[PDB]
Amino acid sequence: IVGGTASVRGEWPWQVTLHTTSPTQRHLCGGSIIGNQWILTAAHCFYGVESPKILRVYSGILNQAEIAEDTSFFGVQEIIIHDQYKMAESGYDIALLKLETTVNYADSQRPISLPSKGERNVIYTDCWVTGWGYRKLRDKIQNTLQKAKIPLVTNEECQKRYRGHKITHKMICAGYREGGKDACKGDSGGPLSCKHNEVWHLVGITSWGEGCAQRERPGVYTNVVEYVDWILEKTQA
Ligand SMILES: O=C(/C=C/c1cc(Cl)ccc1-n1cnnn1)N[C@@H](Cc1ccccc1)C(=O)Nc1ccc(-c2nnn[nH]2)cc1
Repeated sequence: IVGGTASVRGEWPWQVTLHTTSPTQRHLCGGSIIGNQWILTAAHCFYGVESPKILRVYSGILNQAEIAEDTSFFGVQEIIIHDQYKMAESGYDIALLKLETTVNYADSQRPISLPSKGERNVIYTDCWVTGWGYRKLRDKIQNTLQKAKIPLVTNEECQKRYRGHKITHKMICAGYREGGKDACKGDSGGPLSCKHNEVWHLVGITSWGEGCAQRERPGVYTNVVEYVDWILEKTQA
């Protein structure tokens, strides 16, 4: 997260850190708890991942330093990637992880609500991006979970900033014209969370951008409301 600040324990309890163990254990991507056995994340996180056995999901984490060999984690039973997905920049950048065991909800770990199709006209004014990603294009994975409040921009605006791409209706963009606050490397798969009528909604999944926090280059996110039917179908199995 560029231009953000350290979060406090318990303020983003749907946020998880997904680790891979191959070739060695490290943070791979963010994710969001959406059900007792279900993490929603980005499809692009699973490049080269041939088995769910190498994945570990850690919940209730503020600092990566909390994760040692003796720290509890959730195993992954199955990775479900959208069948139209090919790469992040062309969309369908969404995936589900079915956990091996169930998350017992607490103030440290609880699900975020999905957006409603009836809310497509809602102007979300209180949106936050979170994660352990770089704080500059060249930086490193953060110990402490970061947060930044970032304004949504219209898809029409976003398209003008990425004329070499197609910004689709299943994408949503966020950023300042002058830059300075954005997701960055290591934040992908995590949530863009918007508070509306005193409830947090999972509006976006951190997906891609050209550089981090650059002038006239908003961050691009998977537009979650455009996938609620897909999420339902896949979780009903
Ligand atoms: O995490 C991201 C974020 C990309 C991104 C998203 C938005 Cl909304 C706006 C700008 C973005 N960036 C553009 N250039 N950098 N960020 N991307 C992942 C892509 C990816 C994930 C998994 C597998 C392959 C590729 C990444 O680089 N992740 C990442 C994770 C860890 C490290 C890392 N560094 N040191 N140790 N681990 C570096 C990069």
